[PDB]
Amino acid sequence: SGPVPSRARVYTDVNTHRPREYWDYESHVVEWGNQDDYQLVRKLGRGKYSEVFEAINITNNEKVVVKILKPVKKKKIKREIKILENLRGGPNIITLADIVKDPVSRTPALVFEHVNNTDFKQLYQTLTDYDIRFYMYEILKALDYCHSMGIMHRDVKPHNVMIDHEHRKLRLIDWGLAEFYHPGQEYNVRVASRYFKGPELLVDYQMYDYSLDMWSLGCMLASMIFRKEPFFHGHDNYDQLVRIAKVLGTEDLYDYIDKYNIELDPRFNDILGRHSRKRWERFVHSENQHLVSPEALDFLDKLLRYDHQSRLTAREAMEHPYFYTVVKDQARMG
Ligand SMILES: Brc1nc2nn[nH]c2c(Br)c1Br
Repeated sequence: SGPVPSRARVYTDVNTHRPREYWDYESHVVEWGNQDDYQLVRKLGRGKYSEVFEAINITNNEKVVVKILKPVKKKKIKREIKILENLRGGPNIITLADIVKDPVSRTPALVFEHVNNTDFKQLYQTLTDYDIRFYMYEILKALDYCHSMGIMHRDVKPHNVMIDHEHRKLRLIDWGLAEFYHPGQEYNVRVASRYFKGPELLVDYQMYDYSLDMWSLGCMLASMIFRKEPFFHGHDNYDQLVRIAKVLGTEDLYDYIDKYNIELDPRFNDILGRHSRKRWERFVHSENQHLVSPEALDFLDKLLRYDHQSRLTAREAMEHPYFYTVVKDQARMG
């Protein structure tokens, strides 16, 4: 039988109509600068693919962020570099300032523009109802741009959103997992963080598209308005689907499985069970009532869908009543 093919409802062929140089990142030539132009000041943290430092550009004494890339295939380094240059100057996208290599260790490193970020473990506890709508609108500006540019982030989560709350600025960072969308291509489902993986990654459906980012965004919105971090708290990839199925119900899950003829892992046979689709009022209590509204629930409900085709696009999300007040204040400032 095999899975049913799928295509994105928006920006399906944008990369096809580009010159081959735009998406053929393997043939991209990189001009490696000298890392001596930067002096590391502080370690801002580290992850599985890189360790991040705050550095100073000794030529003009401006703050930058140096991200020393951990050993991955050069093909994947050019991918992140090509994507960052294609998205350069876009709304709420991090700005790649330079590409350098250590003269001694010869290790590649990326240099980004500095951001004054407050970690969401201290910031999301302080966000008002308006702040969530405002910053979600900013993330949506970034997602709509890169999707329109044929690029698919595949790792949307609070750790990858730097917010300057004093200046109300926001930047979407960490594009090491981003990929170009091409209709018909089957991608690796081993992407994104566990708590933000879309159902298509959990049931191993490889022909996904930009809508994968919209599920991750719905997981962020759910945790912010309900004050439950994370919202789907699974112990592994298989239990992650059971946590989703206990909220969105199992009826729409098996309809999704049947629609795309997805071969379900036999491990899911005994753990999914049968669950109803819970109304969002079960997650509202005295601590989060000021962040929940009929608009927030209607908007959240339209993001968290099994069928990736039925999720809102980034532009459709920006047109939701949930953002009406943010759009108006933006207009007068204009
Ligand atoms: Br500010 C800032 N903080 C980070 N923490 N991890 N990666 C980071 C990046 Br890229 C920037 Br820019």
